[PDB]
Amino acid sequence: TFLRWAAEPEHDHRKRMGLKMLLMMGLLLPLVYAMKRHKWSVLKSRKLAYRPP
Amino acid sequence: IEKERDVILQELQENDTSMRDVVFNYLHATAFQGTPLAQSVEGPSENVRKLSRADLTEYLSRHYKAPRMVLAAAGGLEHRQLLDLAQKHFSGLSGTYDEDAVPTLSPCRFTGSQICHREDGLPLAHVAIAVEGPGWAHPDNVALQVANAIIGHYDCTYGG
Repeated sequence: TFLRWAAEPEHDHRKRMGLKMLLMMGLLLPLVYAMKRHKWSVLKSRKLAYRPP
Repeated sequence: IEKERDVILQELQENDTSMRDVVFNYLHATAFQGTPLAQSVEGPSENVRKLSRADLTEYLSRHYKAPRMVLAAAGGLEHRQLLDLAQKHFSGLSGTYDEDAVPTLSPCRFTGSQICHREDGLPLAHVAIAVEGPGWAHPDNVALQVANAIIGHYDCTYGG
């Protein structure tokens, strides 16, 4: 246990950032994914037709 | 009825070239989707072909009622002269109607949308953008007529 601290003293502080990340990334990913399918929504819903003379 | 049927189909072909009228008709189609206001005054060529005398007598016997109508004039006459003729002639109108013969107008659903009729063969590009308006009676119509007037209007013939 001591040596794992020696070779990786950042261990105990590593994960706390690992925790902060997944909570933020748990939020930003869907929200950004909404703005995407908000702006692209025009195109996923558009329609077309062909009215020659 | 059958003559003017052919005439009006000839008019639509002419109005197919009046690019200005097309845009507003496309415009109302999109602002006011799913409502009557999306319709044109002239309506589709189909109904023009698929119409009857009966459809009209229904339309006339329903809508043309004295309460919804107005006589009015202006110029070198007098009000009192107009009444003596209204009673003489217009006293015979159907001033009444059944319990639910006359419809009423609900508000219509504006919506935000775009219509892009691509035709590169034609040399110029008509455009029309707009939003939802107040209505007739809403008082802020006055202020907006100014705001439009600030922007004004232009053709390539104005010498300013």
